[PDB]
Amino acid sequence: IADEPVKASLLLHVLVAHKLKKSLDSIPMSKTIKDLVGGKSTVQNEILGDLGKEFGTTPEKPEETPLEELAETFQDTFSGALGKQSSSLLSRLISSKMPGGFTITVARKYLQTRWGLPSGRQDGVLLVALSNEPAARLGSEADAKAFLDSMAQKYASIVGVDL
Amino acid sequence: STRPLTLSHGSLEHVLLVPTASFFIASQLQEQFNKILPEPTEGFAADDEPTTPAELVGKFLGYVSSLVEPSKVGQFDQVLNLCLTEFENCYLEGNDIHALAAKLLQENDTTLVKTKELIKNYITARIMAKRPFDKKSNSALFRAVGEGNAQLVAIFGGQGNTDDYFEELRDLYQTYHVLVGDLIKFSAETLSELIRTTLDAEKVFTQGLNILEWLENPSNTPDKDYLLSIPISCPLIGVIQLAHYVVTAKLLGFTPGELRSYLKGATGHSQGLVTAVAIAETDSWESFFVSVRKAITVLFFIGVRCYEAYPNTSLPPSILEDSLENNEGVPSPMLSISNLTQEQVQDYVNKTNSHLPAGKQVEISLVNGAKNLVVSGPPQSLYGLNLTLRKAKAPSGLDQSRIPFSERKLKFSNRFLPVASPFHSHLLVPASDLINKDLVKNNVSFNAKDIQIPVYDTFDGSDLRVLSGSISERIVDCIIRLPVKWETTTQFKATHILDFGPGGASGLGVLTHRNKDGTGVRVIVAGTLDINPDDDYGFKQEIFDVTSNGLKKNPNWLEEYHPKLIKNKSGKIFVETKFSKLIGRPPLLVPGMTPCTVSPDFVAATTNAGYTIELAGGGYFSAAGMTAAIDSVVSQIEKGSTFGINLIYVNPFMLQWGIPLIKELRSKGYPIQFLTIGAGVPSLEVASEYIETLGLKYLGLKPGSIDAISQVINIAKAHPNFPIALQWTGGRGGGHHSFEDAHTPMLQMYSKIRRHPNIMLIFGSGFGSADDTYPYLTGEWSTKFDYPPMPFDGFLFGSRVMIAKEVKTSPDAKKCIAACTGVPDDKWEQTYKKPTGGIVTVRSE
Amino acid sequence: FTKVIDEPIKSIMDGIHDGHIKKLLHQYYGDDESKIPAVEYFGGESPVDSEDSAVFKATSSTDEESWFKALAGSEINWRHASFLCSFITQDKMFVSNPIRKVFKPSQGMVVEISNGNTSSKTVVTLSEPVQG
Ligand SMILES: Cc1cc2nc3c(=O)[nH]c(=O)nc-3n(C[C@H](O)[C@H](O)[C@H](O)COP(=O)(O)O)c2cc1C
Ligand SMILES: *OP(=O)(O)OCC(C)(C)[C@@H](O)C(=O)NCCC(=O)NCCSC(=O)/C=C/C
Repeated sequence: IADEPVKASLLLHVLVAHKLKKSLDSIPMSKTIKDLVGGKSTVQNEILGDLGKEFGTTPEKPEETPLEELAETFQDTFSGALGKQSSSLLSRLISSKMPGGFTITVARKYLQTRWGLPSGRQDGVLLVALSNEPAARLGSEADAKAFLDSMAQKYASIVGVDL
Repeated sequence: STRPLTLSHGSLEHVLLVPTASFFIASQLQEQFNKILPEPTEGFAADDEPTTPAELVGKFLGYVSSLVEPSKVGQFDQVLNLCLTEFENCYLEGNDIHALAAKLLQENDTTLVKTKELIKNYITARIMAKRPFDKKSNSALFRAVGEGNAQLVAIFGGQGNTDDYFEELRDLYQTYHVLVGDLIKFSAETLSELIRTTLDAEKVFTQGLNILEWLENPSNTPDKDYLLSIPISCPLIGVIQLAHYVVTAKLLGFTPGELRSYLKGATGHSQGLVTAVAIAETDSWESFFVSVRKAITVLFFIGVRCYEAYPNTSLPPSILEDSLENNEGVPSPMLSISNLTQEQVQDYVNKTNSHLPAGKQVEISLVNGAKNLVVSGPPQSLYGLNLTLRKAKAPSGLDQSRIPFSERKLKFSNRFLPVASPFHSHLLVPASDLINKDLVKNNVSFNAKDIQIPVYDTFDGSDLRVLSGSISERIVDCIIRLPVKWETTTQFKATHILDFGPGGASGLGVLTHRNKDGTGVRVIVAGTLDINPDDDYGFKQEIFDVTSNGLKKNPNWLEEYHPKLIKNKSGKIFVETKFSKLIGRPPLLVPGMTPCTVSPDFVAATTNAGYTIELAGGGYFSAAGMTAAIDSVVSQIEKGSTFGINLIYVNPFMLQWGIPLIKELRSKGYPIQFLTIGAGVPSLEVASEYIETLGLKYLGLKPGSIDAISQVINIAKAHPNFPIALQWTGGRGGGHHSFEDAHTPMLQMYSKIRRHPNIMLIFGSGFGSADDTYPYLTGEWSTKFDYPPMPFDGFLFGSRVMIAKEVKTSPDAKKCIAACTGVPDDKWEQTYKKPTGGIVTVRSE
Repeated sequence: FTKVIDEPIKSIMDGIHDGHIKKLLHQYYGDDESKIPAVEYFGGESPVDSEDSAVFKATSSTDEESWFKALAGSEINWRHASFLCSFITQDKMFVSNPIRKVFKPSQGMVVEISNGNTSSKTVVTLSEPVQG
């Protein structure tokens, strides 16, 4: 289908949600990183370190800027690329929670064949998969395919795509 | 000539070398046992089936021992003796059954009930095979007591430990039936005789006291509410304690006399004290049935008369509903208030008692700790108190890390104990005179001469042998009305304390452990077999164990961390602490200070003085700028000299060039001894990368709050061989600071920190000279708070060295710093509001 | 306590260290420096924790930590440093101890120690198989 590059507002919202260990819905974009974190500066400074490694250059004081103004300031320079911090997050999601033999490229082939989603959508489906990483490894291949299918519909809901 | 017999349960196997003379009988027994044994399942998780070979051999011992008669000589005597001797030789390598029971729990997947079944079977076997415990066990702890390298004291618990105390008596009747079957039957006969003898006892014992019928058939056991009522719970808690004693005596092969003479002294908490004086009278197994009969008769009459004096009456449903909705207990006549000082609690009870009349007044009854009290009164009155308290306490989940220490709302728990009468209160006083006649009607008197070991009074801690009056009357007075000052009575010197009491891990032992942590006193729970993960207090097995694991001494912080002097061959004297021993320099460091230690000339000059200093990364904005600084430091210090690097964590954009830099400079072998992270403790993952990827000697961490200290203890435990330097600074420090007091968090956390030998604990903030740091080196600093000495490994001076010659600070700034008077630690928090000794707190960049 | 301006950093720190030494000496050594234990060199000891002519045969099972502790001996001297110091110094840089790399225990290795009590005379001799 249509290949639109992944939005920075979704990427940023996933990285914060993954770090705070909360569901993507539990973090409102209106709240600031300093408000969200609840006084735990070490968590807040690890978030600012993840954002600095992901995008590169960051605004003056990103902990007091709400996640909207921070998302659009990143988007002005954001080339659309996966990132380095997201490379490691997705590498360790696939290595630690997917069945033995089921690598990242086999999931990239499956979602392409099943949904007709290009590499720009498949990035987004893998990012929304990261924000709600399952506690235990999915032993069966069909449970990993049912998770990836459920994540596609959740990504499709968030963006507004009809399959 | 010996034909081997193969006895199995699925995958797990055992082989018995049965002689050819008796193999006929063993093959029958093998068949019958394998028919009774259920069909094996995967994991062996199913009940009544063994999990390991050792258990299977136990179940076989148990099966044979059931068939053999101890009086008549059957054909099964020889097979029993042979499978015992084979089980001993193969599984109990000289050691005691409880040592193997412990080993199975912490290694294998064996559940606790299957372990207790094994122990029952092994002991049953041993007694039915006409093989008593004649020979004295070679227990490490009791060997060490004979030599003089250990002093044993016996403490007996009381009420308010568990609501389900009777299960402890059921477990003793099941597991050790052949040892304490005769005791329990004697105690149940004595009680049954007291019911008939005492004029109106049937009235107070509504559902009778037929404890034997309740042991055989758990269906005829009354509800917990009845069992908990003091006319039952008092004598039966006696029985449980005496049983745990007998079990301990029999398995050690001692008569009660010998076991009593191995004790330096004994004491008790509440009705415990009655046992502790009965134990001290014991001589031989023939005269033990009078020492028990005394202690049953006393605990019976206390429990009867104290119930007749203040019987528990139905509580209004509204009160019980309110208590449940506020996550408090079910109102009882005794309330435990943790984490408040005795003054604070006595203030609240004085307010509550101002409005109440005489016959409804509460009063502090147990002083268990410094910050652990129990108030005893009418259960409504204590609900009254409980309401006044719920007003004053902060919410339990409230985070106060960002509120100054003084302005913090005091946090404290308060729950009702599982107990039916108000012990150590005025309400029971009318009983006193009745009890002191019931003891002289049943000729029950404790005489000083009959007591061979000192037994410590619960009120003042003085020995009971040196009283003028009756000891029985004084004990009663100490239980019914006089309070219990537990810290005051347990002031005796002893390396080991045996908690015979009920409650196991929730009993008197673990309380007494918390009271005298870091004094080098090991508490051993002598009633409950279990595995301690932390291994800070022992269980049952440690008493029996014959190996080194029998004799475990708890750490005495003043001895384990005593600061010493040492000297080189060059005759240079060092203060020798855990920290200086690593770095071979005095245990004084200059911490990373922006911009005091951003100067390479100051870092070099401090290193050249032979004192460790952090180069502050905070003064650098690029790998090149910080490389040129480090290169300049290395050009100014002697060969072999080292320094460290401080990186701020509230500056995450620095770390993404600074950590790879340190990694690269360490790979080229630059003399960077260590990295300190200021302004936040890293997460477990990033700390693990810093530890193994950077090739540093040690890692410095500056926790701000208790939660941060805990985080540093987690990082230490993850890498137990890597030295962590926990730099603790209070909020009184210069530069970015916490809201925390300097002392309080160390009082709470010091014990936990010393459990990790790799943590080198360094105290900072508010230090100028040797005079003010010496108490922290010696550890005497913590005696002013009635804690034991808590020595520190080293010290850091920040603000103190800011006016040194080699610091780039401008002459007019150094004059401005010298002008600031400064304030004592009590007045530091005023910096949040107004200029205080020329200093103020502001919100940084 | 910040009062004396342009006091040298050495004079400040020595003044604290010497203050501690003078108090510790009075309290725990009856104010007599002769009762202070002496060692060759003070340092290196990680916080975690008498034979003249010994022999040590390495195996594949040999534990690296117990191996070195054995070679080093109990007395703190040049041998103890050689076998337990993890790092040495080349000019100002800090490199992996090459003695430890060389004595790293492997099958066939045989360490003879001679005059192991007199640290001046001690000779450690590693012998390996060379053409059988
Ligand atoms: C001028 C100054 C600068 C400081 N800079 C830093 C820093 O860059 N990083 C850091 O972790 N701590 C820094 N600190 C805190 C010190 O490392 C240390 O916690 C504190 O100075 C000790 O308290 P004291 O100053 O009351 O003796 C600084 C302190 C001062 C006074
Ligand atoms: O958000 P947090 O992780 O809680 O940040 C910690 C905080 C800086 C707020 C503070 O409580 C703290 O950690 N205090 C302990 C002492 C400490 O770390 N001191 C050095 C901090 S950096 C400094 O002084 C820099 C000055 C330029």
